[PDB]
Amino acid sequence: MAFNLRNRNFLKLLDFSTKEIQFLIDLSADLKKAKYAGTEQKKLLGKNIALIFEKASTRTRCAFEVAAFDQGAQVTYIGPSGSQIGDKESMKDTARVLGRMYDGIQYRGFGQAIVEELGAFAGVPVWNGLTDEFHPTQILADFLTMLEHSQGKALADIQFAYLGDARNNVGNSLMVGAAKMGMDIRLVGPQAYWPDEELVAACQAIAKQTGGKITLTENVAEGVQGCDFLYTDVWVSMGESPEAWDERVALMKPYQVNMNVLKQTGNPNVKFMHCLPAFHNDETTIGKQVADKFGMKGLEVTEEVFESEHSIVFDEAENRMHTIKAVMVATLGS
Amino acid sequence: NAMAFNLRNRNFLKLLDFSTKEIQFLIDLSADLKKAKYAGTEQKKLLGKNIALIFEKASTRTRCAFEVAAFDQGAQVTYIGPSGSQIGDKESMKDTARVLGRMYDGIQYRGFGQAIVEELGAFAGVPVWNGLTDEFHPTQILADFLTMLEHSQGKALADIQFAYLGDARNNVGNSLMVGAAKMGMDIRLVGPQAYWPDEELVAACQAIAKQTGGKITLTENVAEGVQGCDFLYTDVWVSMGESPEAWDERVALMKPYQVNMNVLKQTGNPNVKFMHCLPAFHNDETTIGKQVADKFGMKGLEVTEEVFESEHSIVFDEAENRMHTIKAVMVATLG
Amino acid sequence: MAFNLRNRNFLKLLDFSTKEIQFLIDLSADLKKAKYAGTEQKKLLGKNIALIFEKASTRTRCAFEVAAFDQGAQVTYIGPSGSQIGDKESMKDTARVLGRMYDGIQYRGFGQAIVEELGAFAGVPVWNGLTDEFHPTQILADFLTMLEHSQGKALADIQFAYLGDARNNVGNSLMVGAAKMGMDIRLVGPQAYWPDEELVAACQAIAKQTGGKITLTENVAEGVQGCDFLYTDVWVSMGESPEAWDERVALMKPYQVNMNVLKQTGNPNVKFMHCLPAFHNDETTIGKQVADKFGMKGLEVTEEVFESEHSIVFDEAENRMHTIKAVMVATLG
Ligand SMILES: CCC[C@H](N)C(=O)O
Ligand SMILES: CCC[C@H](N)C(=O)O
Ligand SMILES: CCC[C@H](N)C(=O)O
Ligand SMILES: [Cl-]
Ligand SMILES: [Cl-]
Ligand SMILES: [Cl-]
Ligand SMILES: [Cl-]
Ligand SMILES: [Cl-]
Ligand SMILES: [Cl-]
Repeated sequence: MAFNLRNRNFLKLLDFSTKEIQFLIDLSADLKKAKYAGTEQKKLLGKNIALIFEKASTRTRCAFEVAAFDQGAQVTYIGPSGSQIGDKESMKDTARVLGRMYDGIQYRGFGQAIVEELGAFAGVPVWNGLTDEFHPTQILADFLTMLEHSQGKALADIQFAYLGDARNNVGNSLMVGAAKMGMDIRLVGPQAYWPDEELVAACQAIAKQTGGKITLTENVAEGVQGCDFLYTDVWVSMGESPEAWDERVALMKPYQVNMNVLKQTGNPNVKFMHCLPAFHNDETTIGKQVADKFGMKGLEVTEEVFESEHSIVFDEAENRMHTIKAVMVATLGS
Repeated sequence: NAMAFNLRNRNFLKLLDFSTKEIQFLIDLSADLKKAKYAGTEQKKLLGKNIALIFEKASTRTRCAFEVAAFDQGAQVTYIGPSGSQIGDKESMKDTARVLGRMYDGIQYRGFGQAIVEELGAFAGVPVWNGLTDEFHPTQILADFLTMLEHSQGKALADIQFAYLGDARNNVGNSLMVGAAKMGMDIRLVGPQAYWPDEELVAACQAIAKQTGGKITLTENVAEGVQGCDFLYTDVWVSMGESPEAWDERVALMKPYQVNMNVLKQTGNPNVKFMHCLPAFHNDETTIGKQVADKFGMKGLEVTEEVFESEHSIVFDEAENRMHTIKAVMVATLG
Repeated sequence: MAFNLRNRNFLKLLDFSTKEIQFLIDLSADLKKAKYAGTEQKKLLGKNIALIFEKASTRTRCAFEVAAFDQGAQVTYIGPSGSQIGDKESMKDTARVLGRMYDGIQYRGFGQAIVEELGAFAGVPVWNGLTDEFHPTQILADFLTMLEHSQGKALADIQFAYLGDARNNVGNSLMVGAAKMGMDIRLVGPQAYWPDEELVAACQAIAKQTGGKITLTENVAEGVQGCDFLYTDVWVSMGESPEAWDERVALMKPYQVNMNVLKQTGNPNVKFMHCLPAFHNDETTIGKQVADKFGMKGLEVTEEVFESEHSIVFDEAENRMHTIKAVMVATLG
């Protein structure tokens, strides 16, 4: 497997087989154990990595940096300003220049087309740290986390529901991943925000080969029944207009993950997941503005759920690093 | 070493969180690490550690000190600047703390209310170091006391007399007063009464000082405040984050507390040394300093160029010592 | 030259002799070989470098970072905001503080006077990563690249033309460098944008000693006749007001490097160079806005040229790193 991943880009899970994805998750677990044991071998010694961010990030950027450092690599962070990218230099040119100096490149930003163009022109591995359409490294971490908290199930045995805006990058990626791994995923939200028809048809085609199931529904009780995990994300994503809150809060509010939703699973051990950052109280400037305008306290999840014993969001966040490390080691390591 | 043991895994949020002997230990360790770097004998005690540096205010010395100290000790760093991350607009400090705590071995924070750094320190689960808040600037004062010891030819801190002039209730004034009380020093806070430190903080420091033999004097009178001082210290009259409307109201109030050569002469001490945490407004070579001094027809604000560039000024030794003392804090808490 | 380069600042090519510049070029080639062979020895192990940027950068910043990393050094990037520089703290004070903590300092920004002040006060080597007036590290990379693509010619044997805005940092530095190395350079552009007369005079004096030739001309046909390389750069530089485009497109467009200009060289082996970033199509926001407004496809260079077999811009861009490495190794190693 390892050999088959060296020099690969990591642009989207549609580009990877079931067994490649399982391999990456297994490698993540091995690297995690090694870091905890003090026995990590540095497979990226002497390698230099460029991290391009055109959107804000805490987890993803930090995960890249720490993963690189632990593995012996050095990093250059190219933030939303300070470089020539976009205003003064094309992505084809930036890809070719960075490919001359760096051993691998991460990109977070806007359209998937941009990352694909980087991936085609750079000549070194390119990794997608989030695009408007997909967020592949997040789902690797999510699946590692589900396996850790399931105590001996395979992925193909796990049932989970994603609530809210199912057509954002995280919803898209969860559906693709669930299909690839034979899981039972429910997307529970307003029909206007279900994923793109062609993406759903592609994933259903995949799911019929892997034994996976994909349910779209507006009905919370039906969607969440028997779930091991409940997942949600912000209702308006980076780059979108705040006028979207006016269009969406009324449609999404029934899909807020609150204690009643956990109770509707019927599963006393239900675990709550969120990719983060989350709006669960008034301790952010945006969350407070939205909550005040619409008369809410927490948006996609309440404080009571987010801070409960059912919440595994910080384990999930940690696993961003271990899984990003696995991607870099598989694609760039010795 | 008992001090070393009790310091492992601690935050460094404020000097009020450390004993007199712990603070002495950190100063002593700083001197050892300084000697080691100069001799080429420094051992890397932070090999494989990763540190996150959160900055919500600008910085040259503190940022650079944390980076170089980490680098020298074998650690790697992530700088998380005023924007580019999810902090504050999209993610709470409690959440940020817990996430960073999962990935990094230690975290620096520079920013606004002390309450924020305290929250980060409670929630992170790894050492959190305060690189400046509105209320306190603890790493600065470690550097200052190492510098005073290096320039005092064998005197202990408990033997040193010093005055801080100007805005005595800013972070550095607050911290100098706590540090002086801890270490048994004689400190005079010299400034307008409205800018004296909070009465509750003064009372806490007077209690600390009674057991160490320290002395705390608050006065508006410069000549009585500086008599006999080994060191004179000042800082800008308007601090980061305060409204810049304050310059109009404060320059004329604070101008009597400018450190100039007459003030040095009022000490009556030919060996007097001048200290400033930096950055300093001492001429027309900054945009802000030039605009505010020109408004009053002044050449320099809190300190003159004549004092700042004199043989009495030890500000660049003090600046260098920011690195060696931040190194001690990180080695003690994570080494 | 080894003894002579240790602890030096690298503020402008005017400060270096012909032999020192050739030594840096030769060292860059040796370091490039070592990285490609996997034999690179770390001569900056344990050194810490500060990188101050008051203007944007992709190549220069990345070059300094990768060069340092490869050589065992660590770096602090101090970007256009986040520090106390300028508004709160003087450059004399900044220099002195950074000199206490770091082993070397890079500066990219505005007036050359600022970098000179930093180099006078820091007490450690200071390197100019671009100023309004000069861009010395670029020209090292450019001359390394010419030597690689000239089939055994020496620099003193090479003829080249720079087209467009001759008084920008890159035009200035190419003229200085051409003078130092005995080259035949033509600066080809509108006379309002020819380099300062005092700098031209200084370069002519240098050229008299080295056998170099410096020509200023508005004539493209004559200017490019026989050249081995054609070089251009954007018509409006960082820190200039965007209103400059309206003045300069009409004056500069006859100096666009297009396939007809390459043809006018009479040289089937002519190669095209550009410091980058370049406006050669509509795939940047500034480039698209300006070109669309003026009915053009590409500004200083066309796509047809830039993506042609004659274009060596990515080799040149790579060479930014190997040449910055040499500057650091020579001055701090
Ligand atoms: C990690 C952030 C994911 C969110 N859907 C967004 O794109 O903002
Ligand atoms: C190091 C800066 C200290 C100053 N009192 C401020 O807070 O701006
Ligand atoms: C490397 C950029 C060169 C250009 N003359 C500028 O100053 O913008
Ligand atoms: Cl994906
Ligand atoms: Cl609830
Ligand atoms: Cl304090
Ligand atoms: Cl004076
Ligand atoms: Cl030059
Ligand atoms: Cl053409």
